[PDB]
Amino acid sequence: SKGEELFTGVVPILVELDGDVNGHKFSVRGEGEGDATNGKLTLKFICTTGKLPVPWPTLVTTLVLCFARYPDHMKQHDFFKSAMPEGYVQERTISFKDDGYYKTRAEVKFEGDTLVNRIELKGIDFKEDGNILGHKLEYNFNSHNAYITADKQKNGIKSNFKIRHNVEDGSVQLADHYQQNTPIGDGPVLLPDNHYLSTQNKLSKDPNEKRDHMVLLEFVTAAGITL
Repeated sequence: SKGEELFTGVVPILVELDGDVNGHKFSVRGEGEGDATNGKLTLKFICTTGKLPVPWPTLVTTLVLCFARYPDHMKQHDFFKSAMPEGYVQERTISFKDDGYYKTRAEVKFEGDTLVNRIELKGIDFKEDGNILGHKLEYNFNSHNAYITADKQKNGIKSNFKIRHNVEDGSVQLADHYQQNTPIGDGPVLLPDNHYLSTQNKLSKDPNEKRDHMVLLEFVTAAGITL
């Protein structure tokens, strides 16, 4: 696609999330950069409203799939870049087993030289003293893969995948994601054959940062279509 040309190099990223979970209002701002040539993303996120009232790991998937590395033989299946620079809407429901759910709406698009992900998140039905409101999840993130399918009726893609969040007591908290993406513009996009994205996330802290924050390194690689 033409949009892929915008991703030859490292591109600055801005992420802005406004959230409301069981009426708890919070905001997150992230900045960093991404390189689709190796699928590498590096960002630092800060909660600008104080302590983040949900666990950082539960926001990773919400907080830019246009930076996935699509191998040469798969570039005709990269919807995310094909929608750029005008961008796409990414919507999810994320259902936490035995607990509440998030609904998210985001726009991912260029503003100048910078790729911006701006999200509104609503969480409801979370349990008092549960893993989410109680912050009982380990500060880590399991590698995972997520399958992408075309949604030709909406000129977009859809994906369903589960995230396993480790709980402090050794149990697992599943987060079942249902995702839809649709282009913002009316130009042609690439609707893919079935494939998957392979994602790894390293979560860390900045020793000099006093605010509640998350340093994230992510690799995202497309796979599942042989030459």
